[PDB]
Amino acid sequence: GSVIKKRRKRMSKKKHRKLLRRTRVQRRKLGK
Amino acid sequence: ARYTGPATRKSRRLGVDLVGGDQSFEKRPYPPGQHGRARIKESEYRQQLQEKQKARFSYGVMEKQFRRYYEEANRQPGKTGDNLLRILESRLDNVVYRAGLARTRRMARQLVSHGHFLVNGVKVDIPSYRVSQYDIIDVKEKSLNTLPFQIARETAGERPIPSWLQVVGERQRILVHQLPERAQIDVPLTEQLIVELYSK
Amino acid sequence: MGQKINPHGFRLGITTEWKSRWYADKQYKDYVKEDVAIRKLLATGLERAGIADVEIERTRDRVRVDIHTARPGIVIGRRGTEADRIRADLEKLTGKQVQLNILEVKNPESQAQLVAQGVAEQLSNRVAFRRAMRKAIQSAMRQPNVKGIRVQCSGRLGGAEMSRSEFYREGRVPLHTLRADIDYGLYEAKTTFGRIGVKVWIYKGDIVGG
Amino acid sequence: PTIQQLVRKGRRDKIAKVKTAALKGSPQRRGVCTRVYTTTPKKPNSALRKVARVKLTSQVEVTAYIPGEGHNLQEHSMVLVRGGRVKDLPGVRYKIIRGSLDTQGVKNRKQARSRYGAKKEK
Amino acid sequence: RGRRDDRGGRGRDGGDKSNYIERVVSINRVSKVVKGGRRFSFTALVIVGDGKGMVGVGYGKAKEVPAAIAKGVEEARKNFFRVPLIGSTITHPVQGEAAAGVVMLRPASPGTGVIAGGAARAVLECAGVHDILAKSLGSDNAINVVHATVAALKLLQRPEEVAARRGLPIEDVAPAGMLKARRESEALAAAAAREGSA
RNA sequence: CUAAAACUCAAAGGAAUUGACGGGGGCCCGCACAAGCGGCGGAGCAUGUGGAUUAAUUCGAUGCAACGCGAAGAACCUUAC
RNA sequence: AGUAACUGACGCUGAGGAGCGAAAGCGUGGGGAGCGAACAGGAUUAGAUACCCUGGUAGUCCACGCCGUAAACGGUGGGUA
RNA sequence: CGGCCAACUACGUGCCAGCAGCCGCGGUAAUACGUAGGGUCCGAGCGUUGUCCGGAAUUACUGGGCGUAAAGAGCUCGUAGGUGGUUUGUCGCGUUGUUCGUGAAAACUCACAGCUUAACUGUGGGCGUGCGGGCGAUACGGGCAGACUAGAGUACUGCAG
Ligand SMILES: [Mg+2]
Ligand SMILES: [Mg+2]
Ligand SMILES: [Mg+2]
Ligand SMILES: [Mg+2]
Ligand SMILES: [Mg+2]
Ligand SMILES: [Mg+2]
Ligand SMILES: [Mg+2]
Ligand SMILES: [Mg+2]
Ligand SMILES: [Mg+2]
Ligand SMILES: [Mg+2]
Ligand SMILES: [Mg+2]
Repeated sequence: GSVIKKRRKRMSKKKHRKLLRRTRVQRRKLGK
Repeated sequence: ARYTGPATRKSRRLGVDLVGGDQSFEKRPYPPGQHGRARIKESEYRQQLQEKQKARFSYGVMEKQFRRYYEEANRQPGKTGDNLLRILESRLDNVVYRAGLARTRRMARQLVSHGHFLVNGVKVDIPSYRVSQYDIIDVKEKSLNTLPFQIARETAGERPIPSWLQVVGERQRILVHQLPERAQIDVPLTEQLIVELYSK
Repeated sequence: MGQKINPHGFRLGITTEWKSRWYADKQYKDYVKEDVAIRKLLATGLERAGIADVEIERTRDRVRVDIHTARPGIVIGRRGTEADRIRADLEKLTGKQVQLNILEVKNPESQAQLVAQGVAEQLSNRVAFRRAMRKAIQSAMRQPNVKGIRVQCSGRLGGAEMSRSEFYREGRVPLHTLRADIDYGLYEAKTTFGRIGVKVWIYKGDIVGG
Repeated sequence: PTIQQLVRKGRRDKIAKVKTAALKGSPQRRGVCTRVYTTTPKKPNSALRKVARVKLTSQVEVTAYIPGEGHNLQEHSMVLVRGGRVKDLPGVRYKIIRGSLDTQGVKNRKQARSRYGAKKEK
Repeated sequence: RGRRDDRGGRGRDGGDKSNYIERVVSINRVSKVVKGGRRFSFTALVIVGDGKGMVGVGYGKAKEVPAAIAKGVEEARKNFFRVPLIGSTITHPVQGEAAAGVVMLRPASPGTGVIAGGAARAVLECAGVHDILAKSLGSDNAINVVHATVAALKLLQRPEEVAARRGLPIEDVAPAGMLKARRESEALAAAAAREGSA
């Protein structure tokens, strides 16, 4: 089909990965 | 509750004569109200509801009673329309109105509610009394020697007595042989539309 | 609707004639004044009676009117009640006499102005404008020595709000051709909602008329 | 398809989709009223809807709209909240009944006669 | 649709034979985009048929509602359709499948009454059925439902026809009740014919 | 990887049909581009418009397609301020 | 594929499970020509932390192991007449 | 009382006050708001709230699909399961027919009867979709005892990569 849903999923995954990269250090400090 | 408004209004709104003998209907065939010349869109549901409303306003029956009659007709093994027409014509008010002892359906209902008959020698004051086969409808002397009953029995020239009703003489003892049928009733309006409406 | 020029207004000196054919030095003003006054006076009457053209000519201090009525009998009723009445009205409104002389048309369906008047009356009589235009086109094309027709009823059709301009035509109606002898009719109908325009074109034949 | 799969596991309902958190299905409830103010509907309809935060007796806090023209209730009043639906107001799913405990009916009303708590005039 | 029951001063207004039960399903405006502005049109879904059972659907397209209705009527008259019947009901239960319209039709006893959607009830009333059941399962449309009804009616077959196709006489294909109903319908038709001729 | 809940929306999607467009392509025109001529834009005069006053600066046109337009006649009149 | 001999139903799928599994990334010991994440500058842009240019650390390669992710698209499961 | 859905005329409110279940209606000329009438539905009930179902084929066994609407696991091996070629005999677990007892009373319905009709009530049946025992049937699903190659796997001679 079109690429609207694909672009939405890409944006969501990119924001999730950015949040993960930001909170990586905190998650590691909590899981150490 | 019993209807009290004018019957000519409903007759003109529906487009058919409900009382039979009337001149206002034929003089003003258009629906009543400020808007009687407006073109109304043809609708199957509209016509189906108008048929049931005509039947109701002509037979003087409530909506719950009509629904119960339709349910009993559908429950019966026969056909819905004919069964409903039969159970509606078997009423004592319409029976005595068609037998010639009354001029209008309203007058027949009033008389049968005032307790002026004797079903099998027992008093009755319910217009919804459904007669049966070989049933006898008598009249007490107090209501027989009165003015309205005398006029009703002497003016027996409006319509002929059907095959399922008979007058056995001057006593106005209404006798029924069997239940009515489609050909014996000969109702102007049909019943298929009312059946299709109530079967929604 | 469109920028098409009036064929009569364009060929007023080539093919079509003029409704006011006279000349006067410094008195043309009063002449046209009396002309438009007579026109406004006869508007309602001759519109209810059916009018096609009012040709007015000026003579030595008198007038010469020629009105083309379609339905004779409404304006010409009893001799001394309607015709003489309107004549006396015109005379007392103007500063001279009026030797009114009516001329009957040969076919109401062949005149554009009469077709426009009829279709406007039909539309105002609360009827279907489409059917009215169709029947008018049929009447005007039932071999009244014609070859083409084009009727248009613009404005608020059907008492609505949108300015619907139904373009209805039949036959051959060329506007760029000069050798056309096409008759034109412009009418303004008054309804309970506003104004309506009626533009008619009747291409009779390809007569030179030189 | 795959009657074996159907017998193994599958063919279950989707969800109950509770309409409103009626707290055991109470059609009409009461509570305390607070901050009777005005809200703005969406862009297709510009108006001022009179709403108020109602703390019902079921340990819940919602926002109810007062239908009608003139509202008589105010801070610390006894109202009758019922389940409604307002499309123009995003997030409002409750209304108030006028003329139940402390609310007053609308003035100059002889057509509705059922909602807004309109009485019969003599 | 308006100003049709008039009385013109012309010779004839359209009074002729072929008084079939014409019925319109729905009429919706169709728009087309061009270089400046939009052009509107009208599509009419008409169904014309005789009370005997011969039905026919049409699809008129024009720029006016009356013209579209007339085009649909002409298309229906040009493309007819035959339908079998047993007295007043359908022959056997069927399930027609159009592109997306799946219309299931079932018989019924005399006096039940037709029950179907908008377009289905319209086409069935235009046909010679009075007491049957029908249901359109999806596609939420009218043209597709009409086509599905047409396909269902086409999938039907007469009793004598199927008997002659399978190579067997009567009483070996039709049930006893269906045969009795067919005999009653034939008797009623013969009575109507003789009472109309005499 | 297993995987929801609250909240929100009256849609979100799939195919094709007609307009608009591609700094997409192909076939062609307009003193349109190129060469030339005479200019506006540089200064004074004439008005019109924008903007500011005003007892009133009547009213408008808001590009191309309004701005030597309505003024093809403003001391009273025209003029509606 | 051919011979068609051999047992004569031993045929197909498969919940969990097991194996393989594009590129990218990590550990160990090497190597690293070219290309090339990040990084430096040169240039346009009002702003270029990018498209363009110049050098280049990981990566791209080898052996031992790991996560099991792709438009892993024929977006179309395996088997039968 | 705009279309769904049985039913319109005028005054005041003209982004306001409001109406409303979905579409959704008002920015001076609202059949969509209030008010006056007129029409429609019902009638001692009428509209609303909360709940369950039909429509919604909208958990599709009766009743859908998985290329582009939601969807073939990225691909293979395999446990339990599902399932299975032709044919002879045999058991009859499934299936089918019959018969006995139950499936309470009660409930729905067919017929009759009473309370003036009806609601309501009583009587004779169907139903109480099943279950427990006996017998019959063997084509089919199932088990056991046999046979065979069209499926399955192996053998010998060549073949592309
Ligand atoms: Mg300049
Ligand atoms: Mg302007
Ligand atoms: Mg100019
Ligand atoms: Mg002055
Ligand atoms: Mg697995
Ligand atoms: Mg690698
Ligand atoms: Mg490494
Ligand atoms: Mg580089
Ligand atoms: Mg795959
Ligand atoms: Mg087998
Ligand atoms: Mg029992």
